[PDB]
Amino acid sequence: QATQEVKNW
Amino acid sequence: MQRTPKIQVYSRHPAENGKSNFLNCYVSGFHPSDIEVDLLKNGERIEKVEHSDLSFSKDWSFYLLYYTEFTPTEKDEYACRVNHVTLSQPKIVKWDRDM
Amino acid sequence: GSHSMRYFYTAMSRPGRGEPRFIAVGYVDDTQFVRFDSDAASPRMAPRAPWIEQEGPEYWDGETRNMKASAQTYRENLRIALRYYNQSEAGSHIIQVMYGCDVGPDGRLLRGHDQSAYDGKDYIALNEDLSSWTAADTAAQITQRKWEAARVAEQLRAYLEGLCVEWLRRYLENGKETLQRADPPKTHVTHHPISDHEATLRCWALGFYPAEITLTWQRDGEDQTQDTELVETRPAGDRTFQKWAAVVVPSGEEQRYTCHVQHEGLPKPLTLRWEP
Repeated sequence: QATQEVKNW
Repeated sequence: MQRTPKIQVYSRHPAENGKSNFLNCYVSGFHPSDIEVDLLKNGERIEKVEHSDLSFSKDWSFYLLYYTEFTPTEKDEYACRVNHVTLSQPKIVKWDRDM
Repeated sequence: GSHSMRYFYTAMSRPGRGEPRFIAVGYVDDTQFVRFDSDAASPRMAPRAPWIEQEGPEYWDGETRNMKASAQTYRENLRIALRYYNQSEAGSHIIQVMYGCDVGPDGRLLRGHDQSAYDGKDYIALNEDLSSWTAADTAAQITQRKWEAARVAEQLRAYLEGLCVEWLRRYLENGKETLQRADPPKTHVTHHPISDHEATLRCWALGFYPAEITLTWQRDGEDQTQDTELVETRPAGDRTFQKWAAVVVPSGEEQRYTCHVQHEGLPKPLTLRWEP
């Protein structure tokens, strides 16, 4: 299962 | 900042004339990811070739497997033809059943 | 033995040819099991291994929702990267990401990974502590400061120690017939004269899984590292891999050469020679 993005660059 | 593809042309199983097999063209080590690959039979493009999903190595360079079913014979010549931004002209690598 | 799970993202801008393409693939060891492509007619997280197909619609809908959101995030990150490198909106650029977890034979976390690149060069990496970052340049230091302020590492650590290893353990069990089976290489040496006084010996390894292998030539028991031609390990297309190693030898000296093969499917390393 993939993880979710937390913050942009 | 660009890396030219390495190219290997080979079969899934040891080649036996008249026995069905898969012809593989493995392109790797290249960057950026856009790349044009044709498999050729006696110089002509084979239709409906399939390819793997784009992935990449620990050094960020990309790799792809192109493949098609084929039945090798004594006289038929196979190759894969590759174009990439790093190449002035398409590179043709002939299938050598001992490589 | 030990196992890994990895997700690989590639986001590629293409000004004048639409929004950036986003492709994600997931692997367990050397076995791909999912894919997502934003250019597909109907983009979805889709199965690529038989043992993942049994996951239910909640799984597939959640993975698809995440991938669509991640594609949007990386489209935003490509625009941000232009500002960080003083680049124009005319050129094509690529962000790559790889992340995931390694477990030991007992299923416990061995180490976690979360590393990114811009245009094929290291950008930022989560350190092995899963708490601090290594930035490759002053642009990635801007990202580092943002991610330190937002405690991003804590959230990634929670994934890497938790859901990452839990799902990996589940996949290993559901795919135990293949993911937990090593296939040893089938090996042989071929001989090709080059001239009247030199010949090529080529040591072949075929049909093996996983891809990690060592093929070495020795001459009189001494490794021939600087004199060996070694091709990149290549996929056969049936989950297996192939590799060969070649040396050019003086005619009449072939029996002084031995090929050595190490692979996790072999109980012991193998020694082979040309058999005329």
